[PDB]
Amino acid sequence: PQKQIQEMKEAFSMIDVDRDGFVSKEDIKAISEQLGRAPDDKELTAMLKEAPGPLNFTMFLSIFSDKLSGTDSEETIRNAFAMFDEQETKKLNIEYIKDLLENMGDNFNKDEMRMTFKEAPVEGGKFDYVKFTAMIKGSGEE
Amino acid sequence: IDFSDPDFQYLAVDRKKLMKFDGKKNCWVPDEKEGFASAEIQSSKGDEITVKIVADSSTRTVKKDDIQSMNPPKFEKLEDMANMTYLNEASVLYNLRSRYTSGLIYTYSGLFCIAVNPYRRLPIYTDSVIAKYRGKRKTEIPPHLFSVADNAYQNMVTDRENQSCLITGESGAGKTENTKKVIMYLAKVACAVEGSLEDQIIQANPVLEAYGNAKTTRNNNSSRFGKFIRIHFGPTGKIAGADIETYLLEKSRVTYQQSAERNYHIFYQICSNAIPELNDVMLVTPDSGLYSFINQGCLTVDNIDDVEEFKLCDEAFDILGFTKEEKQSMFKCTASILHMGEMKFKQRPREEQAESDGTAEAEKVAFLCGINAGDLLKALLKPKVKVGTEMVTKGQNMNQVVNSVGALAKSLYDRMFNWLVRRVNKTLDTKAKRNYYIGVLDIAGFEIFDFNSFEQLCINYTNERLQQFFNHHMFILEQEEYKKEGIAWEFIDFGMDLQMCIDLIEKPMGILSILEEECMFPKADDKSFQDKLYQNHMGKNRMFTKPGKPTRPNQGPAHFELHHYAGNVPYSITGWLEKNKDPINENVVALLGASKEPLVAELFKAPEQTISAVHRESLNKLMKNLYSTHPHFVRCIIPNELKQPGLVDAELVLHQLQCNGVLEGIRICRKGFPSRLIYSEFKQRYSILAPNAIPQGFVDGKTVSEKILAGLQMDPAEYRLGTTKVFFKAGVLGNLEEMRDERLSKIISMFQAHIRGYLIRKAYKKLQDQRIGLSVIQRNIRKWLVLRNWQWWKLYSKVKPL
Amino acid sequence: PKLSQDEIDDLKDVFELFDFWDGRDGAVDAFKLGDVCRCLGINPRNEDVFAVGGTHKMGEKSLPFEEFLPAYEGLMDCEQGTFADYMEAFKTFDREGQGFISGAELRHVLTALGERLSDEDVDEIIKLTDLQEDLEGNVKYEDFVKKVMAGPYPD
Ligand SMILES: Nc1ncnc2c1ncn2[C@@H]1O[C@H](COP(=O)(O)OP(=O)(O)O)[C@@H](O)[C@H]1O
Ligand SMILES: [Ca+2]
Ligand SMILES: [Mg+2]
Repeated sequence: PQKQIQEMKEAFSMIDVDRDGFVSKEDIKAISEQLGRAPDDKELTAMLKEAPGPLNFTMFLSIFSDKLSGTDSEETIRNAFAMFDEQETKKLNIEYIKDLLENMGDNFNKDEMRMTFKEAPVEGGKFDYVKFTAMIKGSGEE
Repeated sequence: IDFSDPDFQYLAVDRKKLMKFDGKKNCWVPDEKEGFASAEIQSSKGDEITVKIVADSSTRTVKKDDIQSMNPPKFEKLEDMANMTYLNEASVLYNLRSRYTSGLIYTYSGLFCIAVNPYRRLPIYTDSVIAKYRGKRKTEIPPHLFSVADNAYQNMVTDRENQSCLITGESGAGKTENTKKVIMYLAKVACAVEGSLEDQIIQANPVLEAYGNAKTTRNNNSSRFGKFIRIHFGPTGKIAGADIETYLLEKSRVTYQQSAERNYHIFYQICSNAIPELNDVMLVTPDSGLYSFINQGCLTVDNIDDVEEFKLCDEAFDILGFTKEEKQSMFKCTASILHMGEMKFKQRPREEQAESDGTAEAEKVAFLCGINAGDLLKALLKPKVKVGTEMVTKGQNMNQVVNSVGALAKSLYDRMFNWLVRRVNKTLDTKAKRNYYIGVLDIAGFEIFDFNSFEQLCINYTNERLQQFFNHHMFILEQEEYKKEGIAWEFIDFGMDLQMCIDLIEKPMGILSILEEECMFPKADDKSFQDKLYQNHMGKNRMFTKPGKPTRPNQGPAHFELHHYAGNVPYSITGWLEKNKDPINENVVALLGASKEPLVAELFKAPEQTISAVHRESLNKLMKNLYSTHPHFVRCIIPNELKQPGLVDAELVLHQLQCNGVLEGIRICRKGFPSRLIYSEFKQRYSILAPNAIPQGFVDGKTVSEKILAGLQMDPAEYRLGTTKVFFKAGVLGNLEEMRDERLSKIISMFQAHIRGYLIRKAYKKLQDQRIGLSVIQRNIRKWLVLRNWQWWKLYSKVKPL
Repeated sequence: PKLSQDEIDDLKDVFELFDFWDGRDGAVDAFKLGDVCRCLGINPRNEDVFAVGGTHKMGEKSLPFEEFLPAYEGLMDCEQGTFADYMEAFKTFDREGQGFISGAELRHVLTALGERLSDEDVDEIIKLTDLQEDLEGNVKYEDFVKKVMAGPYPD
C-alpha cells in the first residue's frame, strides 16, 4: 500500500467523471456505460451496505480491502507450486497440476477448473507456474 | 566325483536339467490304472477330501487316510530313497519309474539296490566304467550293481569276513543276468595273473542253462532252479575258486508244458541236428515236434538258436573237461527221456490190467540206459513191491503205468542235473586252501497267484526265512547306530512275527511236517491231509486262518491262508501228497541200478527223501551259511508284462515292492528313528524356526538344535538326540518343512513390509509440506477468481489504461 | 489393543493429512489405510491390511476417522519382524556363510517371493538406503537389513 494508492486517486479521476469528489449510486454506472456494459440499479442498491463511510477516493480504497484481504505473496505462491517440482524445471505438467487441484485438497469443481485453465499458460504440455503466478498477482496480466 | 563323463550317461542325469509346490495341497491318490496319482487338494469334509488330478484336471473324493504324502521336486530321481523326506508306497513307486524312464535302473533304498529290467542292453557294463567304481563307497558315485559287488569285495578284504549277496525277484525280473554280472565284475577285479579258472566259472553257465533254463511266458532263458554260487578267494584277495548249490528245480517241466512254452533247452538242442554224429549215439530224429514230452507248448524261441547254443554247449563240456564218454552219457540219458514219452501201452486184453503196445521205443530206452527192455517193461507193468520179508508183484493199469514212466523221466532228470552240478563243482573246485568267500544267491522271490500250490509255498516259505534274514540284519545295524549315538532304546529284533509263520511251516507240528508224515501212508488223500492240517493248526494259530474270499478278479480255489510277512496267501493243498513224494518203480530203479552204462549207474545207486524234507534240509544249510556272512541285497523288478522298455505297470511294480522286501524294510525301519540329520544341517535348515532364541555368536550345533526343538515345543517322542546327529520319527521333518516354509515366506514378507514402511514414512515429511503447498495454490487461485468475477473489479480494472 | 489418547492424537494428525490428499472430507480411501498406519510406525503386511478392511484399488471404500481407529488398533497386534527373523531369513540364500548374496538374488527374493515388491519399489530402496554391490556383484545384506530397519532418518 504505497504509490498506487495515489494511482487509486488517479483512478479517482475517471470515478469522478462529473467531478463532485464523490460518485452517486449512478455516477458509477455512467462511467461503466461510457465504455462497456451496464450494471443493475438493484446492483446499485443491494450493495448499499459496503461503505463504512459513504464513498470518495479514500473509501474506494477501503471498501476493497475486504477482497484483497487473505492473499499471499508472489514468492510464497511461486514456492507452493515449487513444492511439486523437485527437478526445479519451473514447470508442472498439465495433467498433474489439474489432478492436483481437482482431486486433492479442497477439490476444485468442474467450473473453477474450466475457469482456471481458460487463460492458463501452457506450452507443449507444461504449465508455467512462475508466469501463471504473476498473472494471479498483478505482476503479469489477467 | 562326477560331471559330464560319457560313461555316466545312463547312470546320472542333468542335476541342472532336473533343476529347471505346496505341501498342504500336493499329494498322492490311488488311481486304478497308475497305482497312485498326483493331486491338489480342494476341500475337506471330515474323511471326505476332494482333489484335482493334474493330468486330467478332474475330481474324485478320497478318504483322508487314503492320501499319501508327496515329496518336493527337490527329491526327483533321488539316488537313495532312504533320504527322501516322505518315504512310502507312492514316493517310492514315483522315484522309481521317474528314474527308469530317464534310463536309470539302479536305485538305492537303504541296504537294498533295486534294479529295474532294461529290456535293452546298456553301456553301463564296460571295463572303463568298472574302473571308476573300483574301491569307491556308494555315496561317492551313482547307484550301480557294480558298487554292491565292489563294496562287497573291499568289505571282505578290509573286514576279513565272508560276504553274501542276495539277488531276488519275480520271474523275468532279470536276476540271473545280474548274478552273472556280479560274478564277471568279481572276476574282472581279482583275476589271478581247460583255460583260466574263471573261464570255467563262465563256461559252466551254458551246460547249466541247457538243463536249468527254458522259455516261459515271462522270460526267454528262465533259470528254473534256485542257485547259491559261492566264490572263494586267497590271502591276496584273488579268486581261489568256486562251487555251486541248486534249489527246487522245476521237475514238472520234464513232462508237461503250457502253451507258448518249451521244455529245457537241452531237449531241443538235442534235436537240432547241429551235431549229426551224435544222432545215432542218442537214437534221435532231429524233429522235436515228434516227441511227446516236448511237443506240448511251443518248440522255437525268437532269440534262441537251438542249434548254435547246442554246439556251444558241446564245447562248454569240452572246456569243462567232461570226458567224451561222460558228455555222451549225459546226451544218451537225455535222449532216452524222449523215447520214454513215446512209449505207449494197451489196457484191455481180456483181463483189465495194462500191457505194452510195442517195444521199439522201450528198447531204444533200455539201450541208452544200459538195460533190458524185457526186464524194463516187465517191471514197468507188473512191479515187485517189497515189505518185510515178502516181495509182492503188484499190478497196475494204464494210468498208474504211464504215470510211472513220466515219474522215471522226471526222477532221472533231477538225479542227472544234480550230478552235473556236483560234477561241475569238481571242476571249479580247487585243491588250494581258501581264506574267505563271497556267495551270490539267486532264487525266485516271494510271489502270490490266483492259485498257489505246493510249489508256491516252497518258494514263499523260503524267501520267508530269507526275508527274516534281512530284518535281523537291519536290526543289528540299527542298534550299532543307536549305541554309536548314545541313544539306544525300546527294541526287540525284527525277525519276530516272521518266526511264527516260519514255525507253522518247518517246525515239528508244522505244515510240512504233516505233509511228510501223511506221505508214508498208502490210501491217504487231500481230505486226510486236509483233515490233519485243520486239526492240528486250525483255530489255534493266528497265521493259519480259513479262506476269506478274493482280493483280485481271476483268483481261484484255496483251502488255507498263510500269513506271510508279504500278506495272507491262499494255498490249496490239492495234489501236495503226490507232488511231495515221487512214485517210481522201486523195481525199475533196481534195474537201472544194475545198468551197464556207467552214468545211469551213479544216477541210481542204493543209499542206506521227499521234496519237502530235502529242501528244508538244504535250506537249513544255506541260512546257517548266510548268517555267518555279511549281507547285500539286490532286488530285481519287472517293469511290465511286455518286455517293452520304459513301460511301467504300477500295480505290477507296487506288487513286487510289497513282497519285494522294500516296503517291509521301510516298515521295520519306520519303528525306529528313520529321518536323521546331523546338527550342522539341522541348524542351517531349522534356525528359521527359532531365530529369537539363538544367543548370538556361532554356538554349538546341538545347542542350536537342542533349542530350536525345545523352543519349537518339540514332543520328546517325535525325536531323540544323538551325539553326532539328531534322529526323528518318520515324517516329522515333513512338518518341520512346512513349518519352515510358512515362516520363511512370512519373514520375507515382514521384511518386504518393513521396506514399504521405510518408503512411505520417508515421503510423509514431503506430504506434510506439500499440503500447505497445495493449500496455498488452491486458496489464492480462488481469491483471484472471485476478484476477476467481481462487478466492481472489471469495472475498476477497466477504469485505468488512460 | 487399547490406545493412548496420545497415540490417538498422532493418528488424527496423520489421518487428517491423508483425508486431505484425496480431497478434505473427513474420509480416507481404504487403499491408504495401510499407508496411514505405516506413517505411524506400524509395518503391516498386505494380508494384514486387506484383513481389516483395506482394499486393492483406489475408490472402492472410504473411511471416516471413526473406523480408522478400530482398524488401526488391529494392525498393532500383528507380527513385526525382528533383526534375527530377517537375518536367518536372508542367511538361507547365503551358501558360503560370509554374509553376501547376488544382488540379483536379492532383487529376486523381494520381487519374486512373499508378497512381491514392485521393481520401482526395490530400485527405490537401494538408492534410499544406498546399497552398493561389490565388484563381483554381491551385497552384504546385514547392512541392508539394519538400514531398512533404521529408517529414512537415522540418529
Ligand atoms: N541288465 C540288463 N541289461 C540289458 N538287458 C537286460 C538286462 N536284464 C534283462 N535284460 C533283458 O532280458 C532279456 C534276456 O532274455 P534271455 O533270453 O533269457 O537271456 P540271454 O540273452 O542271456 O539268453 C533281453 O531281452 C534283455 O534286453
Ligand atoms: Ca478424503
Ligand atoms: Mg455526482
